[PDB]
Amino acid sequence: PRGIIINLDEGELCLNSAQCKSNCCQHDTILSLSRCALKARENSECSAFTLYGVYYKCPCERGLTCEGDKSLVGSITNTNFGICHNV
Amino acid sequence: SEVCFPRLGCFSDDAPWAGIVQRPLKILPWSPKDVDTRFLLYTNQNQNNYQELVADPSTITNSNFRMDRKTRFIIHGFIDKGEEDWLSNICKNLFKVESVNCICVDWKGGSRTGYTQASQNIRIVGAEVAYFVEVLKSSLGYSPSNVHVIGHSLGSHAAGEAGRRTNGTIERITGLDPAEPCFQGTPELVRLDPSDAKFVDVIHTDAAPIIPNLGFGMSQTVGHLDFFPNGGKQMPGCQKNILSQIVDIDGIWEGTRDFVACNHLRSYKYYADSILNPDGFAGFPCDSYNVFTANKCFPCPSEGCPQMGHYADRFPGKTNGVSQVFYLNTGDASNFARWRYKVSVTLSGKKVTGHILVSLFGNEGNSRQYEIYKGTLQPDNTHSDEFDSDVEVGDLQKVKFIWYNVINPTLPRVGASKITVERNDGKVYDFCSQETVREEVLLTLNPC
Amino acid sequence: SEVCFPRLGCFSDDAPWAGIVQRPLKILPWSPKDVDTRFLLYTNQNQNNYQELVADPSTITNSNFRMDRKTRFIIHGFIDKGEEDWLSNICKNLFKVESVNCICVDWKGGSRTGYTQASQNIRIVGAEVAYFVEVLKSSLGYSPSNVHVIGHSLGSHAAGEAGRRTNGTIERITGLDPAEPCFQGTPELVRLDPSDAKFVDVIHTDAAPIIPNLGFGMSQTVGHLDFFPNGGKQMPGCQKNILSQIVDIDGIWEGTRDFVACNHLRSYKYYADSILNPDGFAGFPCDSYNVFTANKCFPCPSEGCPQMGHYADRFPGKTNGVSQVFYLNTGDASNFARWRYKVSVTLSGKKVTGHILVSLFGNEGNSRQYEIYKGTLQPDNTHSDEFDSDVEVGDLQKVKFIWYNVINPTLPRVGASKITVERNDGKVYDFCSQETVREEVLLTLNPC
Ligand SMILES: *[C@@H]1O[C@H](CO)[C@@H](O[C@@H]2O[C@H](CO)[C@@H](O[C@@H]3O[C@H](CO[C@H]4O[C@H](CO)[C@@H](O)[C@H](O)[C@@H]4O)[C@@H](O)[C@H](O[C@H]4O[C@H](CO)[C@@H](O)[C@H](O)[C@@H]4O)[C@@H]3O)[C@H](O)[C@H]2NC(C)=O)[C@H](O)[C@H]1NC(C)=O
Ligand SMILES: *[C@H]1O[C@H](CO)[C@@H](O[C@@H]2O[C@H](CO)[C@@H](O[C@@H]3O[C@H](CO[C@H]4O[C@H](CO)[C@@H](O)[C@H](O)[C@@H]4O)[C@@H](O)[C@H](O[C@H]4O[C@H](CO)[C@@H](O)[C@H](O)[C@@H]4O)[C@@H]3O)[C@H](O)[C@H]2NC(C)=O)[C@H](O)[C@H]1NC(C)=O
Ligand SMILES: CCCCCCCCOCCOCCOCCOCCO
Ligand SMILES: CCCCCCCCOCCOCCOCCOCCO
Ligand SMILES: [Ca+2]
Ligand SMILES: [Ca+2]
Repeated sequence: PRGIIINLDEGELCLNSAQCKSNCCQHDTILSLSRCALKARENSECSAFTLYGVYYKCPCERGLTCEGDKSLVGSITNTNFGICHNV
Repeated sequence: SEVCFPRLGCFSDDAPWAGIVQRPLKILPWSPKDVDTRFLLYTNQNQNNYQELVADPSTITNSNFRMDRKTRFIIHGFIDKGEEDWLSNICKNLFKVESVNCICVDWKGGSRTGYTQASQNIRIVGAEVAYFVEVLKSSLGYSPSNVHVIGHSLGSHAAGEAGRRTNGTIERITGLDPAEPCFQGTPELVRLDPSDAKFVDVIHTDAAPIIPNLGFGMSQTVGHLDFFPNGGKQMPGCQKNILSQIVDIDGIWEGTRDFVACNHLRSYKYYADSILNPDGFAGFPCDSYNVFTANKCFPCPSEGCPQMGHYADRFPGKTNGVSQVFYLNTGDASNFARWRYKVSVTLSGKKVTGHILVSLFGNEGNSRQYEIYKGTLQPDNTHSDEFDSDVEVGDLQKVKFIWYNVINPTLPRVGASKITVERNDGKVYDFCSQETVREEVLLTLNPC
Repeated sequence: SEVCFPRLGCFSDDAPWAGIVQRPLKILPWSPKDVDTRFLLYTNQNQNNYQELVADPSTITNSNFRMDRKTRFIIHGFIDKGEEDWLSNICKNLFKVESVNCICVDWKGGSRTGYTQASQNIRIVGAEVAYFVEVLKSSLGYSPSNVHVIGHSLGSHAAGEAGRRTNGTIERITGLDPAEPCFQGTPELVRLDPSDAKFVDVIHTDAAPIIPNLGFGMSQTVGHLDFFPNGGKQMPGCQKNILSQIVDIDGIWEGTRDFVACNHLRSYKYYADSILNPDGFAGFPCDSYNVFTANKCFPCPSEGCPQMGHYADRFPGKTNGVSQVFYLNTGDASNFARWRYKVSVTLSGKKVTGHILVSLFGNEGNSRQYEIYKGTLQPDNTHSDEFDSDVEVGDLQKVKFIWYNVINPTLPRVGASKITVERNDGKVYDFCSQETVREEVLLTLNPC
């Protein structure tokens, strides 16, 4: 979904997390469309930093650490999914 | 002028039906054949595909209609038809929570004409829905008690017709953002108003004025309880760019409807969710909305907060007046349930500039990180705010604190001696630590 | 146009204050010097001769005013002044029942001008009374709770001003027959209406229309409870010949006032008595007045009857709606308290033509002889009626029966096997005899 403008609200359209205010441009599958979403919270699913710039599950709010898969398969298939956790 | 039609009696174009100044033009209702009021039945026994009733007792006695249940009518409004998914949602959600007769009310024939026209036919739509209650009551036995009629825009008024003609004996009428133009003003005998049923609870999601900011909603009170979620005038989730509003996640019909009358339409949105979140819509008496956002009137009064939407009917202080207004904040998307908590933090460490930020943990679950203050952080100042958590944490066990956006190489440290959280319940929970932490670090406080 | 005056702020002659069609002419309020609103204090410590307050806290703190009591304002209306005995009666009666601050409100300067004019100054009179509550509240501490404002004709509206400006926080506003012309119609923001106080109970004693039967009273509802004693339009005791109305037993001022606006004035009459008879004014929900006289809706509903007048404030189903109308019947003179009882008699003896007639006896006292039926009396027919006894008998012990106006030399005899009396309470008392009696003879029945 085209976006092409900066500092987007949640629910707005995004090609990439750099545009979102949240700095998470999420979308539920590979074929769905990327809309800004909110950083996951403690204890909710997350992904570690993707280069693809677009998430199936967001990065966590500050102070938290996404604790789950950080494998190779994951990094290419954009599925390094972890739960957020304190330290 | 006057027309009279078979079942529905006569229809004068006399004041205050027209001529009066907020309703100038003299125009009549249409034949009860053009309106073409239809009654689309849905039950637990038959979500997904509707039955169809006319007032004919045999029809409703040979149908999935059940008079050992309870009945809810859903009347659309202008430019809409009783099939449109929003009317079915409300039946679906209702079926999750409840066993019920969920009659959607189509009058798409009547509704697609001119605005003034459409606002005129509603007397017929009112009179149809009114007549149906009649035959239920007298022919079938089904007391106008058990009826609850919900209507949106023009439809709320229709429900006011049905309510009026029924000598105000229907249990409840719900006004999902009543239509302002030629109804706001206009005597009790044109608009919805608390007289039209035993309890009339209105949700105002697009008040503030047709001129010049284009609101189709009613400033005016009406009904007993009068909720103005998000302050009534500007629903959050409706200022999106054109592209994002139209291509919205429920398909490109919904986004166009929200492109056209977003704020206006949110009324049945909020109603729909509240069916499923019985506690997510608590409303707050206040002398204003600004005074509410100015954090000057929390938690809920000793009697309770009304729940906005499906559960306003269980408020105790309910019929006990007229035009009681209440404020709550709602989500921006399609779970809209929020839960207001007040949190005050007292700071340790030393003078730093930045934001504080707290997150609640409780036996139910835990919350996002809501800001609380931002500025010169510095020790011993107590700071406060209340925020609309999108998680109901329940009974608190802990909280955490976190701050950001001023560190020299110094690596300053800031902390919280005590944070007390007050639920809308009224409870205050106390949380203490003598720790400090450096920025972007999560200090948990425990109950002192 | 607009004027602004020292204490009372500004005064627009803009719609809906004028220009609007039930209130066409554009006219302003008078200087707050011409109205000359005065506040005549009366207390238990000083009936008979009044103190005088202006909003000046020292004045009211150096007066017999007492803020550990409760305050009632009495605003006259058109062509009247706050001295006129009716205002003092209400303070006197009040003092019998109650310890109270009974402020009569004179605005005789404002009231003696033109009608349209006077209806205009009331905003000032409203604004004065409103300001007074203000200083009480803020300067003195005296909560607008403890205020009850009663007003007659134009005055009721004045109270609506005071109520409005006070953000509807005064405990009660009472409308002794509000003035119709240029107020019936006119938005909430001109007339009395339930918004102007926490409880607005109206007594309609001269509704039904200025054209062409000359009623100065309001058909319109207004307020929460809406009593129409004697059906609202034609107060009994007001159809006397000219001579008897003018030379009435309270002097020849009162009879002229009653000669001028009898029905209209009865409103404060009924209010005055109801202070002293706490139970003598019970009112009855009904679909009409005709249906009430048609004896189709007695006794009192399970919640209660509102007492019309001074005690409407103790109804439970009180604020629990808006425009609840009630019917009672009242006397024709100056104790107006009545007590409705329903009596059904079943006849013995044999076919005779004539009237039956029953009289109640109870631990409190006994009643006149009220008719019950009249026509072909004949045995085994049960006949009924309800009547407005001018004595509250209390708990019945016996009744008696008597009949008249057909005897041949035959000396027929007629009697009553059973009479059951139902109080407005709901109780039914049963009374039986197998006796007959001949005409003009008192058969007592006893409780079976
Ligand atoms: C009682 O009144 C208020 C309560 O806050 C105190 O402070 C402010 O007072 C003003 C006037 O100084 C308040 O506004 C009032 O509005 C009424 C009109 O209707 C609206 O009321 C609310 C808000 O819109 C809605 O819920 C409702 O649906 C209506 O839309 C009128 O009573 C007054 O307006 C008129 O007043 C003046 C002066 O008399 C007129 O001549 C004007 O032209 C106009 O006709 C009233 O002004 C204001 O908003 C209040 N502030 C706040 C923050 O809420 C008073 O000091 C207090 N006094 C007492 C005894 O308690
Ligand atoms: C509801 O009412 C009873 C059940 O007890 C049944 O029988 C009578 O019903 C009629 C009408 O059916 C009742 O009359 C109504 O009159 C009202 C007129 O406005 C006034 O309302 C009351 C009555 O005077 C006052 O206190 C108030 O301040 C006003 O002066 C209106 O609400 C109706 O008239 C208007 O609406 C119709 C209705 O469709 C319009 O089309 C008319 O032209 C007009 O605008 C209404 O007609 C009467 O009191 C009842 N009495 C009794 C003993 O029964 C009804 O059929 C019943 N139906 C149901 C479900 O309850
Ligand atoms: C403004 C764009 C061009 C004209 C649009 C007209 C048709 C809109 O219909 C699509 C569905 O709209 C749903 C909103 O309907 C209610 C609007 O109500 C206005 C008065 O309440
Ligand atoms: C300016 C000179 C006097 C005007 C002549 C009046 C003629 C009739 O008056 C009778 C006395 O007034 C009683 C009726 O009042 C009706 C309005 O409400 C008054 C309530 O206090
Ligand atoms: Ca209505
Ligand atoms: Ca008013």
